[PDB]
Amino acid sequence: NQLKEVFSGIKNSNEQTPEEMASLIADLEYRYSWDCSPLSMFRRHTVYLDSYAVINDLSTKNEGTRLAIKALELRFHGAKVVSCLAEGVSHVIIGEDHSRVADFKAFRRTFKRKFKILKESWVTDSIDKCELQEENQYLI
Amino acid sequence: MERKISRIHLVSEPSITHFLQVSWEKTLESGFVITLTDGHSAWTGTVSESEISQEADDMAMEKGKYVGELRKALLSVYTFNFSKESCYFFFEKNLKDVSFRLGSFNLEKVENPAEVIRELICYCLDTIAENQAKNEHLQKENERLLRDWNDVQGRFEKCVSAKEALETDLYKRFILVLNEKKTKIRSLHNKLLNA
Amino acid sequence: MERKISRIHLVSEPSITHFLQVSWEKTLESGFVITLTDGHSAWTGTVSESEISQEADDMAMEKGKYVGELRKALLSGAGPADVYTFNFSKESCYFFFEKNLKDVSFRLGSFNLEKVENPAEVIRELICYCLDTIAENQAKNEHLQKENERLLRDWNDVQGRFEKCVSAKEALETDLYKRFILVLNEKKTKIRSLHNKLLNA
Repeated sequence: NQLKEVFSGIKNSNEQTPEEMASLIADLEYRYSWDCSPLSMFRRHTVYLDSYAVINDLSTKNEGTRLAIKALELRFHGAKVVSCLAEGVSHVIIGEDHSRVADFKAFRRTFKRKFKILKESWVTDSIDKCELQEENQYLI
Repeated sequence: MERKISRIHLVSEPSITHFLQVSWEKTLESGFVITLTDGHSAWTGTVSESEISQEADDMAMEKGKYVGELRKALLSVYTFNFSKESCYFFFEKNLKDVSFRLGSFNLEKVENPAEVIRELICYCLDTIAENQAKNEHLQKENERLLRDWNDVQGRFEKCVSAKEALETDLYKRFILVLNEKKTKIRSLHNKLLNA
Repeated sequence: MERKISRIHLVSEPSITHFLQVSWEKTLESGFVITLTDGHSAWTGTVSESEISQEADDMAMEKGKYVGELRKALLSGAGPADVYTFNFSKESCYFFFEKNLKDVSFRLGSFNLEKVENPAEVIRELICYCLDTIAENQAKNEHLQKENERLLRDWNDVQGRFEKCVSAKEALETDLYKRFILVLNEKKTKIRSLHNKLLNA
């Protein structure tokens, strides 16, 4: 109970080494096991989202879909959401529009490390049960 | 008590349009009142359950695609022909270089063209009005759906932001408290080694 | 190009619905062609802009205001307080139409008509048009329903999830603080160990 107002009484709690932070968060997660919690069960997953009418065209956005909420959930559950399907991608999530699934499969053949293609319910089932449901039933 | 109207022609007079009126009770399968008109004379027929079902017994095949081909023909390749004096109407499903009969009615004309016309369009302009009213309604409904949708998004994000603040408040350098106990460990241990 | 058809009843024929069709180019003032029918026969007439000028000025009203009135009368723009009435003699092919206030009729205009030699042809045309019109609204309503469905789904989904998220946000902090205090007391164990050792030496 005591740390409640004690934190707020801290003199400018942005104290030391507060700027270069990219490597100094994962270490915090790695060192102190931030990663052993349901809100980070997507910490080590790459997700590319099919919210673009054209793959890797950042302004072919299909905003207003329920995929936008999935982006929130993934990030909030530790997924690192990427806007470009580069060689570092491990998952791609498909919504209702399957118009680009053939392109993803053809583009998948070029990759040294191959990403998985999943339906939406994988994360929702993963989130709603607070535990990672496995992708193989969500493939394609 | 349902009804449909469709523009048609007849090969007997290929150059002019015709209008087929069907009116049925709760199902086309339950029989119906058919009505044909060029716009000047009244022509009508009544074929009910027993004989409409006997239709797809006469050509031996399923009532399913039989009534489907009827509603593709009657309810908007099919060819329609009618003779006024014999009042015999028939239509046939035409395929690529083959043709097989689909249906035929021996109608009976009625006295009164004006009224059938009049009611027909009565119905029609009624129907549009119905349509637009429903459209207005559903429009209002789903726009409401949308702005709740968006406002929920907004409160989602404010909740998320509160979440993020709480996260930072305790970890990233708030655990410097643990680091302080760590420094006390180091100071005590080194003073132990030196004393 | 605007068309407008209107179901009417002549006083001469209470039981017969007559149908007033209007065609004009965005503007009833510029002139129009008119067609009346009763399902067995049809009639057609014509009126020009200058005819409307003369009518509106023998009124002694501003043209345009009388045009709005005409929009109310012939294009069914009449309101609940509006009671127009229509009179036509098929023998004389003379139409006129009036306005009912003060318990009295008040005639608006009057047209020279002529019986058409091909009633059935104008009839086919009108009703083909009408069929098209209805069908359009039908399709539109269908689509509208579909998206109504989609939105009603989405709303429930997001509401439930936002509630669950608020729940977890309230749940988090005690998890965190138990997680901390455990290790912290252990470090206090180490602290007391080393501190007693230092005080002893």
